[PDB]
Amino acid sequence: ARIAGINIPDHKHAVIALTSIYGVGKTRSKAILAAAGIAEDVKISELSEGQIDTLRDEVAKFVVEGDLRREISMSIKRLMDLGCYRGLRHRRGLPVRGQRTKTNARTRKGPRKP
Amino acid sequence: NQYYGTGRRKSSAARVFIKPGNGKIVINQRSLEQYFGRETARMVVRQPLELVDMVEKLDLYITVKGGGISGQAGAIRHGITRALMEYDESLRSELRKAGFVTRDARQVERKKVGLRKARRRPQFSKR
Amino acid sequence: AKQSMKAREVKRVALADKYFAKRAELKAIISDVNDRWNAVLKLQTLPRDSSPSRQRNRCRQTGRPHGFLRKFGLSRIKVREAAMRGEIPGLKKASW
Amino acid sequence: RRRVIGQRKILPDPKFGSELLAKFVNILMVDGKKSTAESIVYSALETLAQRSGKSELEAFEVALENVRPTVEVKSRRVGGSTYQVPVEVRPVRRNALAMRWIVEAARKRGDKSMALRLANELSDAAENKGTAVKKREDVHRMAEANKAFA
Amino acid sequence: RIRIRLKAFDHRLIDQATAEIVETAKRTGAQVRGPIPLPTRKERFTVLISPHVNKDARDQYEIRTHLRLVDIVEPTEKTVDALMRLDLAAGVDVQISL
Amino acid sequence: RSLKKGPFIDLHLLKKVEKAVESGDKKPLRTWSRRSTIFPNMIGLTIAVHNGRQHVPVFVTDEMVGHKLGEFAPTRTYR
RNA sequence: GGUCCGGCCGGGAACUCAAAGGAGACUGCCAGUGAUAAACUGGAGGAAGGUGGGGAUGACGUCAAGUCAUCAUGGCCCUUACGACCAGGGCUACACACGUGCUACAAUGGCGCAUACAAAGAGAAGCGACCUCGCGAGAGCAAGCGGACCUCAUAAAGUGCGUCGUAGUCCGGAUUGGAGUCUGCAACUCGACUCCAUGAAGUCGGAAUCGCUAGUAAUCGUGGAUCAGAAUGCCACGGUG
RNA sequence: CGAAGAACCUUACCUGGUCUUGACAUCCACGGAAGUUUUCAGAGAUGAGAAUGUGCCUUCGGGAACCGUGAGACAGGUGC
Repeated sequence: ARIAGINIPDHKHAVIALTSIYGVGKTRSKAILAAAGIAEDVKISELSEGQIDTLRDEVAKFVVEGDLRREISMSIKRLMDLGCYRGLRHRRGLPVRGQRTKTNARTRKGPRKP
Repeated sequence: NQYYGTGRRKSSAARVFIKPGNGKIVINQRSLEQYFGRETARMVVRQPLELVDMVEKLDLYITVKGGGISGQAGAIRHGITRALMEYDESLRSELRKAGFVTRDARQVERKKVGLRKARRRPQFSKR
Repeated sequence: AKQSMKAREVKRVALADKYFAKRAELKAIISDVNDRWNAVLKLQTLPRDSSPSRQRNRCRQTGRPHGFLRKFGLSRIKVREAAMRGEIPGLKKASW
Repeated sequence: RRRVIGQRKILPDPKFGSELLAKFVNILMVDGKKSTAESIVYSALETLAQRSGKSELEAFEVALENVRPTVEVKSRRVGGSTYQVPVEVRPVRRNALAMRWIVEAARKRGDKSMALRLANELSDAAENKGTAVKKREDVHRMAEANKAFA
Repeated sequence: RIRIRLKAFDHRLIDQATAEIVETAKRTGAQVRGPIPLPTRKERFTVLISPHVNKDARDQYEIRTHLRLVDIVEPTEKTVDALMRLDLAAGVDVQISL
Repeated sequence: RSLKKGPFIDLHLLKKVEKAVESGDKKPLRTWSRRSTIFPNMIGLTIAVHNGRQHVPVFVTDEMVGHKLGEFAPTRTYR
């Protein structure tokens, strides 16, 4: 499928190899391994592009890491600001989830200090 | 012709029937070995009937209503004892002397409030 | 808050099937997120203080709302007496 | 405390009819789960006999001779400071307390498997080399010595 | 298997009751059950009638509270009519809802 | 985020935009129910908030779409 | 006795289950003990043994301790008042503790597919399967169930075959990229939880607050109500041990 | 902690809106059928409009079910 991105797996067997790719969803990997589909032991080089080229037209609209690590940060822009939903909390550069999580931003936005 | 019992131990809920000749141990439709296949107690159920030459004389049929294998090993003790208890009155002395009549009933006067041990009253050599 | 609000529960407590819970039985089923009709819901949420379910309740044998035990039917202070005429059949010497 | 009730009765091992091989495992258990701990102790005794090709379970003794003590030290401040006097352990105690030092040597031992942490330290224990035997010999260096200070 | 759940304040008054249903109803059909119990609530009951606030006088009574099961195989009116004609026993309950 | 399957409002607020959106060069609007979510028809004006120690002005420039009105109100001195 | 392999429905009362009324173990006769007292061991005989156990009644006396936040009420209470109606808000900051309560440091371990057995409890301001929709929290239809009938657990270990090689990782959910909803005027500078992407401390730390003696803390899990409802509290019995 | 739900929440308190028989409840006096429904304001308490409605006895007396406005007596709270 001519997989774009940054890294490659390093002589590890398929079922680690596939899952050590720097942004192809692990929990799903259990099943796509049979969709292309290939043996568990193969060290990924012997796939000769052609072996997963068998599913290529899917992959060209999937988030494989290149997207996930830069291009996905554009996605929020019509949802980004003060008003209703999802909101200005992201464009501010803050920790987005946890208990009083604005107060965790010490490191993220400058202060470091208590 | 036949003789019988039932048990209650950690946590089961088992019955047992003595039957005429051929000497086998049949739990519903399978053998002893299929039901305790690793379960290190397994000998204790056939032990007191192998004394009295079971092989041409008795036959043993079982069924179970909440398994419980670690506790079943004594529910069956008490049960198979109630069955032999009308086969031959002679062996009540063998079953007792071998512990095969005993059944769980005791705590050793244990804690209620704080103290460990709780029946025994203040003791002295002349207070 | 002692007696407070009773009058304003009373004034709409019996007709919630007429503010929604029968009024709904044709127009509001097409208005589900299961059935899609998006212009319809925005005219039935208007009833505000009488939208079912919402109920201030009434503690009755107690004169003021010091809770309400919805398993037993009495205030969070009353309990002692149940043990003394028959109301809580399970209340022996506590397990603690 | 006037009444005789002071020790557990337990039942014998499933194979050789011995409360010896039974108290071993029931010292080794530390977390509960018995019957698979009993099958892994049965795996210790086969890995044992790989050395020699016979009833090495007879040499179980010829290791246990070196792990059994005669003495133990308990609370005796009597004489205005620590005045020990161990007293000997009654005959029934000599080999259960030896199982106590076989299991503390096995815990961090380092051998491949836990079947082998026990079956190797028994092998050493017959060699007097052992870490269970070293703990006993410590007490003999200690309180059996301090016979002469009592 | 229509479960008529028979129930009386006392063992006295359900015994008097049930022994006629297992006779009367059974005469031509359905093998009619009547003795087989439910969790009979032999409890301890305490009411405050103390003529001032002082220690105790909460007279602890016992109770019987005893329920059984009348059971019939089919709605055979030429055997069963007789228990339904027993409507005149206004001092025992039956809960036939099934 | 618990605005759980789509938009809502302050109901009394947008009812009351209606002359201060009539040629937006005007002086501010004000709100006390700070929960306060708001329509993109507000674009071009000033809308201040009860923080609530004092009343601090938030600004409807060129982008408004994405979060409740609390995101700029300093409620007590954050150590 | 028939099987169309479901106690399916025929068919009879061993016995569990269910349980109403209840009912039986006493030094009871045997070995030794001593004063043929005293009672202590082992036992015949057992479902317990010398309160058999587990619940339980907790008298005067209870520390001048509480329940002075329903007490039941004497002495005395605020009354422009401590009397009663209503929408807002912010309690949680942090440099410091300090401990309760958590875990997370890899094999007496887990990781992956496969195999063997229980239940304490809850239920019409209910509980709700199969069965339709699934990345799933979460949508929906709809048989049912009033107390062995409906559903929540398909307790964890354990067993059998595969899989790492002692490895900051495959485990660490401390946490922060983006992605979702059941409720609501309402949770956001306030959550509670679902999908991926993650990766803070990590590596066995001493000084010394008392946990816990037996079926008793490790170990192996479940419920319940307050209540428009998220305690990590406690509370109670089970068992590999 | 008492809170087994300190953002409608059984309100401590920060604020404003309001009252001091309040919110609940009697003894006479003069009177009335009780309610369904919708529009617009107001943060809530509360404010300004519009339709449809009229029960049981029944001496047509007296009133009930059940809402008023005027009186004179007159209401309360963990305060320990």
